[PDB]
Amino acid sequence: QLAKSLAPSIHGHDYVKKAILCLLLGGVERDLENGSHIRGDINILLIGDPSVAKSQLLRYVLCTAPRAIPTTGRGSSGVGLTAAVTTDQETGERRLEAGAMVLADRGVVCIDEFDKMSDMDRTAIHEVMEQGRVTIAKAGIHARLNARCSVLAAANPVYGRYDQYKTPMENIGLQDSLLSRFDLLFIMLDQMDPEQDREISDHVLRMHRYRAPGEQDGDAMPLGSAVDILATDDPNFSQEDQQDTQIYEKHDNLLHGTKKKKEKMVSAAFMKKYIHVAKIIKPVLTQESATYIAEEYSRLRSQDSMSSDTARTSPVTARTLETLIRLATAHAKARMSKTVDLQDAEEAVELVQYAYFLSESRLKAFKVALLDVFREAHAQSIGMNRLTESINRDSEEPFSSVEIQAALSKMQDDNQVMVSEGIIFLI
Amino acid sequence: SDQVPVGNIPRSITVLVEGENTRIAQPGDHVSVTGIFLPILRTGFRQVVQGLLSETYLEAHRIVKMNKSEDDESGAGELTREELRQIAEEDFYEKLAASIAPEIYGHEDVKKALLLLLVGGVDQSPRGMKIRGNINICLMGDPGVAKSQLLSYIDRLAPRSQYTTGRGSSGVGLTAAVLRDSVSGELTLEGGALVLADQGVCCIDEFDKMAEADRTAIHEVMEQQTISIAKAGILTTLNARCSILAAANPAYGRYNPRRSLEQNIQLPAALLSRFDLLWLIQDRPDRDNDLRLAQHITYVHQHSRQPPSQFEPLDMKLMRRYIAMCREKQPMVPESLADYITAAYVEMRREAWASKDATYTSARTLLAILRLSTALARLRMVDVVEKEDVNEAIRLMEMSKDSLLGDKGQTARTQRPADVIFATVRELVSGGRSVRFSEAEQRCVSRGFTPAQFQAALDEYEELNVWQVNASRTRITFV
Repeated sequence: QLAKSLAPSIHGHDYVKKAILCLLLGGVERDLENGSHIRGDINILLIGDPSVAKSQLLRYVLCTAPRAIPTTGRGSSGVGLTAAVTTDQETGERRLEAGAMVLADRGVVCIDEFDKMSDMDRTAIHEVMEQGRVTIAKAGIHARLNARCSVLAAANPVYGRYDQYKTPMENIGLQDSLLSRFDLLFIMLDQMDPEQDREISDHVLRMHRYRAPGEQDGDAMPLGSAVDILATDDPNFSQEDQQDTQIYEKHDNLLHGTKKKKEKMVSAAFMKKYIHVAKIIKPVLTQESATYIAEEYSRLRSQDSMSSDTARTSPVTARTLETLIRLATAHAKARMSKTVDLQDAEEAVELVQYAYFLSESRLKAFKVALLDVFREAHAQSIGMNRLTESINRDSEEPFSSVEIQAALSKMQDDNQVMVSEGIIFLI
Repeated sequence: SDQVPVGNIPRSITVLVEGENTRIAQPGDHVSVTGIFLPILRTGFRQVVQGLLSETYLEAHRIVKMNKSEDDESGAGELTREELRQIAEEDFYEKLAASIAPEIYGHEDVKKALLLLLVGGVDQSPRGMKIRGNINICLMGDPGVAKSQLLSYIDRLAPRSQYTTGRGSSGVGLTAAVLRDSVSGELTLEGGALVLADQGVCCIDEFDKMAEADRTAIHEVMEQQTISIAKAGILTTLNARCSILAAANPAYGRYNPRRSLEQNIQLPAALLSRFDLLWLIQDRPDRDNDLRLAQHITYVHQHSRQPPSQFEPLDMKLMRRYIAMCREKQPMVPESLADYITAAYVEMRREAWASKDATYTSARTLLAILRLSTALARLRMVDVVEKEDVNEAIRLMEMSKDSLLGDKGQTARTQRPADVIFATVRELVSGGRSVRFSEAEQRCVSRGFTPAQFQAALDEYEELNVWQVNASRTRITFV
């Protein structure tokens, strides 16, 4: 419910809405001697065409986050989010500029155009998820800062126009120590094909009629600037605007979509009074969920070693393993449960794989296969270690070395498979 | 340094030095200044003082020299007597190896070399020159395989070790930071990781990412640990023995056989064989190791220490206070056991001579073997060395060189009950032809060969046409 209610008019992207929802909570701090979590923030990367739909997607995420800090290379200063020693002349005092993410403990910070700021921000982020604390050791200032927030990125390609005939690795324009910290990699494109123009026109007709009764096909959009001031100690919550904490509002069509008719909208006040409550829940990893992690980690790496065309922003190593544990503990915090449920483990399975990519009844069924391999498609070479190239088919059950050795006692007496040496191929 | 809370700002303080303390105190040491705090009366200068200018300062009375741990000039502190039997109640050591990185598990041989790092070797400078010392160790791995657990633990473990990484700041502020001091009219040059880590552990990640100028100064501060500064003017030599702990990274993250072993890491050959132990962290598709990785993390959500298995965690003033008492102990290698180390160096060159793709064995690795001989002799509170300190020293070297490849070097030999019998007959063929059958048995029964197996072994070769016997089987002659 909270995932589909995130983007109002923006429809689609099922795995994207269910991935950033757990990022709002931030997980839980790790209990160790150091006292800091090691990689506990999901780095969401959304790369697309330059200015076509990113102007509205980045605004629907910052508004829902109560502790959101804007970060844009064009409109906001880049040097100052970690350490900046600036001095004046009226006093002559050594001043240090701190970042806005230091005050916010465990939050979400949206960052726009990641490939535009200076290089001093590319090195300070290497200590956020690695150790967990942002230390200061510049200009003789030896101190430690607590800046543990979410690291988001929605940069644009350098040369623009993302192509669909090469590897997407050369389209983000990041260093080796930068793209290796991300998890998913969803690409949102926009094609001028007639099959997609009907879906975009569903929101264009609602935007033209959204104007005031008297500006139809005449005036423009009043939205452009933002003049916000501060007054006295007054609680501007229910006086001017009425945005109370409600579940479902009213059925609207101007800013909601077209196919969405059964689900309403959620006010911005409800998304701010629920994230801080879910942080108190501290679930414990159960036994039924720990075994599922060990059996899925061995099957994802064995099918990614031979890859080379794609799936290289995060190999199936310690990076993907830590994201599954942090996502399993954060998925249960937003469901009101003291323990981790069983369904909390299959959430990241469909997110990482889709973004990248004598013998019981076995001997009785083996006699039927002999009619099609010795009595039909003859080969005269089945048995011993050579049997492994034809025993697969569809039945599993791993065979042992003693079971495949005791089966060689027969066959010869029943005119099936003869014996020889290592790799047999007689009768 | 060790008396600050969580995030603060520096503050200067003026302390006057008079009496016998003058020309003794040097910048960098720790002192305890006590006295009063009263302003001064600036009345005399008719040029600088405009009106009153009642500045305040601090007056010193007695300065006591301290350091890092206790309040005296020492690298570390000491304990009492009842706390010594708790750590010296084992055969050698088994709870300290598991205390390193209690949150993760894996590669126990790598954690063993971390404890034998601050000990070093012999530092006496004999025959005018200065011998080598300080244990060196390099490690290659993608920064993300829980490397912070192996770095944050060793940072708080050593008393003189600051948390410094390859990134987070500029490369000219951690090994070559120049400060233009215009208040006195001098020119100094400091670092950040090798200028304040004397007789400690130098923590640094990503050894192969900085420029060539930052890797050139390591040629002299790693062998004999002598800081050489000579940039036209600054002519000084800083004394700061640092134990290098390199955390390099391969060119393809994990271990991927792409080319030669020397070209796999972007590092010149002058720094490859310079270290002592070369460990490597790889990954193999095995569900046995991954099963334990998903078990210890489960207990972290309940307990903030080690999981309830069989090992127990330690505190802080245990492994460092015990290792500091053996720093003055100088083990002596007798002339009888010294021949075993020289004979082992000859066999150590065979693995490097038949494989030029890996590291090479030269004079740089010769002095590294003698350095590890004192790392184990100081743990038993003795001043002599035994055979146990030699076999265990080369055990970590053979395990480190095998981890740099993709397999383990083993051997295969079948104990044939007739392989050494034919070699004994060869001693009589080169001496004569008509070898007597009764005379050839004078050497077979010396070692302990049963005569019953010799009768069944003659037909194994006579059937295949090797030699020939007579009717009485008393004459044997090599054809």
